[PDB]
Amino acid sequence: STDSVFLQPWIKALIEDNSEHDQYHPSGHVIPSLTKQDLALPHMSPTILTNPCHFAKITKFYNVCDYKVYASIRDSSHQILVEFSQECVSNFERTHNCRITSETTNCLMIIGDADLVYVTNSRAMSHFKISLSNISSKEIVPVLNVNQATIFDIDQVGSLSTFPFVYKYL
Repeated sequence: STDSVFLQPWIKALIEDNSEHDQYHPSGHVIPSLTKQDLALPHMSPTILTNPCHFAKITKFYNVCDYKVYASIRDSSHQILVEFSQECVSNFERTHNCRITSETTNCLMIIGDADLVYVTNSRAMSHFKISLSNISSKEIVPVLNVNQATIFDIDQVGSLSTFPFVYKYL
């Protein structure tokens, strides 16, 4: 099923339960690893369907650096920045024959093999190309690092509004 009924809040709870940025592993994975088969047919994979954590929406992308894509995603609740590893990019391209920023800001995406890591202002400035001072209340904010990703035009997504959520209520 491609129904969006499987899109439930998880980002908010995830960052709240892992607010200990000094204790949580920098590369601590937050969701199960997905396969190329899962990325091929995520709407046919119960592992994904029954786990809202795998569901995400793209609101806007920033840039690409070091063969990694830097964008912003959210869910039914709050919004958080996401970095796509070189592995993620390569696999995505093989699957979809396109880039992760190829008109995906109104599409519905699925993440896999992702971990949670906290970054500073200068980091988000140098990586995501955006200072946190304008999009956060704190100098240190959580970011999602995704190794498996696949995007399908299922659910139309709104644009990136000018207001932080996860970085505002951290």
